[PDB]
Amino acid sequence: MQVLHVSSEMFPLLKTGGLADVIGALPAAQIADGVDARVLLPAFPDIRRGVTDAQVVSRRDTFAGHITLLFGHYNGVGIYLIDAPHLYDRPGSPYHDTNLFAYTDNVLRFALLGWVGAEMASGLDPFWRPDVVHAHDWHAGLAPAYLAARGRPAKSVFTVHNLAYQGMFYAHHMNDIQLPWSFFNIHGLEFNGQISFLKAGLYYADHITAVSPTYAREITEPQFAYGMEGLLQQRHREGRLSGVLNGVDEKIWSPETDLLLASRYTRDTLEDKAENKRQLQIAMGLKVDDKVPLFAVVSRLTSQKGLDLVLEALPGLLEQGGQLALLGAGDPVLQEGFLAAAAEYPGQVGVQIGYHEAFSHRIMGGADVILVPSRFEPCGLTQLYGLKYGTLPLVRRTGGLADTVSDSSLENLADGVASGFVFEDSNAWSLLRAIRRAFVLWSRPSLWRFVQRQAMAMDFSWQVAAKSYRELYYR
Repeated sequence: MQVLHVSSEMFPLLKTGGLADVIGALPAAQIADGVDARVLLPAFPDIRRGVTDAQVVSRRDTFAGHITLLFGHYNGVGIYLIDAPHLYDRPGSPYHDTNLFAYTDNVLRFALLGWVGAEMASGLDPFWRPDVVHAHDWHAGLAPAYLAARGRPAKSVFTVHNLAYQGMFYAHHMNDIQLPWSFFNIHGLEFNGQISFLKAGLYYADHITAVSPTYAREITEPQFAYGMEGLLQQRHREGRLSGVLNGVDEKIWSPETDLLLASRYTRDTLEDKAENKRQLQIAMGLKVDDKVPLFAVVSRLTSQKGLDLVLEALPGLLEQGGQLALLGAGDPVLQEGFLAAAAEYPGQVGVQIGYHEAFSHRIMGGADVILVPSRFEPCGLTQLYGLKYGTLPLVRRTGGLADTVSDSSLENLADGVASGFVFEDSNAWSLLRAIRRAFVLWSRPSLWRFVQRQAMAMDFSWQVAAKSYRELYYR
């Protein structure tokens, strides 16, 4: 089977969001799983620097200028690049000028991405054509549309990584992107008076995907849907809306090999995790002290994430002996409160304001618990890391989290399935209850170790996502 992924970025060559890890990690899983997967990306400069061996496949004109299709490999997976300097050769963020405004011609720039995707399905490359074009997020949102206009030469699945970015453009661009006029219709890429690459992808795709089974069900509810509820419910009725959980690259994230840690450890050497802790408390300003549970937060500081809730809970958490190390940024109000808390409880509350992937690993590897109290969770990733590192996640029961963590109930404990802590409601009382639960578990160290081994044993690798999508593709 032959899938072609169409996105706008790919770890590690270029990344601005979690989407790029998928594109960077899924296709290789697929390759090893019976699916011949390839990737089509704009030829952004540092996307291009990475593919040393690129060679020409075709030189063509376009409704947006001279493209020249290249092909080479990267870490063993086939990459196609749309070489189009007037469009793609730009320093700064591939999405905007130094002055932080989008590139006005962006519509042309990503319609192009879609169109090449669709063209691939019609044989733009004489040696290889995809059975399925897998389009990814609004950037590739038109690919399922161009496909439709070509009477669906290959099947298309579109996954939404960010229901939030609608990919809006003015209606009068209909005259530039070369799709059938009829497509600009509420039943089609029309959305609140404008074009929407997303509504496009959402409407035209043979089948749609969200990043988790439940967030898949979730977005059919109007609270979640950013106004796409109608379409979504329908695709659901029809059975062309499901969720597939994303994966975790063992190569980057994994306590056995993580070169960022004071000490690597395994599921049956958890005694080795202790220096990692010690070091963390140290590095963060916290009483070095192992008799006590260290709760971490590594997240954008926002309401969606639940940190207002963490802040309300804080005093209680501290009251019962715990400590908190936080690493993130976002809403001012929150930043204040957490600094205030550090000031108020120096030694047991330690707060870094900012962002820092290297340091997050040291956190992920030192902490005892990882707090993910989301009001809703589009990209349930943090908690997978926790599980993988044996640092038990405490999470709200929503999106990916609801699919990924097992509460430390007696049931789950005896069934050897418990892997963390869960709370139902989005208020501080219920969070506190899970916090309480954590201490109670903590105070029975052998059980704690029991649950960590369980967390660590769970398979949330890409090989899993691969199977899932493989199966999808054959339908």
